Amino acid sequence: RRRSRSLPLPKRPRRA
Amino acid sequence: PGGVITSDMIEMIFSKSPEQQLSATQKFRKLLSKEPNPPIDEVISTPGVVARFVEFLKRKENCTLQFESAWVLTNIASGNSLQTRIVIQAGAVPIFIELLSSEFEDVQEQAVWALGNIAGDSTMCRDYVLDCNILPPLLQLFSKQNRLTMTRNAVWALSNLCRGKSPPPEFAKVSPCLNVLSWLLFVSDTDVLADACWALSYLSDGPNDKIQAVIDAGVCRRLVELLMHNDYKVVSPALRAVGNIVTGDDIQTQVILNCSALQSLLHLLSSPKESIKKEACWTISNITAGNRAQIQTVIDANIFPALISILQTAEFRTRKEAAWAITNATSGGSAEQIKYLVELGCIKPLCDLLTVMDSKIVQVALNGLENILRLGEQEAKRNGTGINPYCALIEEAYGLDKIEFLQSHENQEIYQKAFDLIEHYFG
Repeated sequence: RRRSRSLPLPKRPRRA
Repeated sequence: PGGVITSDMIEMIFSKSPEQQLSATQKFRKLLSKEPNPPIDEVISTPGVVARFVEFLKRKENCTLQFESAWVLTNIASGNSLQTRIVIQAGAVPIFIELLSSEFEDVQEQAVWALGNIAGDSTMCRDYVLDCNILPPLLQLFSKQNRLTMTRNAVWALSNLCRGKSPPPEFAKVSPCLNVLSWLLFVSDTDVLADACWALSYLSDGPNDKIQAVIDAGVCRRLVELLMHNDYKVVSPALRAVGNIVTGDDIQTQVILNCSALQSLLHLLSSPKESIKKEACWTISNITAGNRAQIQTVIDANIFPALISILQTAEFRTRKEAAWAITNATSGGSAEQIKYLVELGCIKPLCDLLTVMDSKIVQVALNGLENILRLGEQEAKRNGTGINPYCALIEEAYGLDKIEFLQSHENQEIYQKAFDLIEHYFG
């Protein structure tokens, strides 16, 4: 047997 | 509007002068640093402006300008696919890759950032970036263990390369990172450990030979030990990775069990965090779908009273997984083993499931009750008495009522099962 299960948002902006 | 980006910014960006080029670039960079909504669309909409930044990456004599430009492109390459495609179409990728090798640290860093954004945009962007040979010079970057921000960026970008099941990357294009990855597990930084577990979970998320490959880089022990980490950031992805590895055959799962994972999984079954308990339940269900000895190792870790308590007390997402964990054990267990489950009181919690909406769970619960009735039938003949010990016990938990009620359930297999069981085990 295998498989909610979600992930981090894939993109990241550089802030500041 | 339009003109919410300077007329002078275009003028400076396009000038002869390095000072003005940078000055404008900085304005761009700060405007794209804006938290609420940065002007991605406006920037993309002045038509030679992206390309200019991409050309500024080529200015090997200028650290600042290369850096600010990579920053600008990093941000355009954040959020959506259509704005990202502009950065790709101006050929920024081979340049950023070549910039992985710059003598400048800041540039090296920002470039890995931008490449992480681009790879994280889609499946085909991911493969497109692999195809441009990002790996060797990316992997090369971990060889300086001194600087932290760079290492974070890199593992981060790296997990973007491994991510995505539709289609998965070409494994051979991505499996060279297993070495670096296995040993980044012993590093100390939370973010670095987290991403290396993400990456390792994406790589373990497939067929048994891909799992094998993850097993052969020897991360299992670190991975099981990271189940005890104090920061959720590390525990979730580690839990996924261990969770993924135990989807393999019995041998592969044994490797996890040989690291004493169960004792840590038991702990996790009390997490404040529901997704953790849920994930730990699911991981367990895949261990109790193994051979008699694995089931028995789950018994001896004392896992089962926690599963039962979960079935009684938790969210339906969580309880689904506990329920599978318990029924799988009834399916692959010895008689002594199921007797142990009954003696623990697993009968009522299965019978309570019988009246929920999700039809599969009902099936799961019926499957487990069948298994138990079957052993009890097998017992009435070994000993003298022709009475099933588990009939009276299932009745007493109002299980008998639920099963008859289930004869008028709409689902075909449900009503059938309920019917055959009444007929086979009840009078």
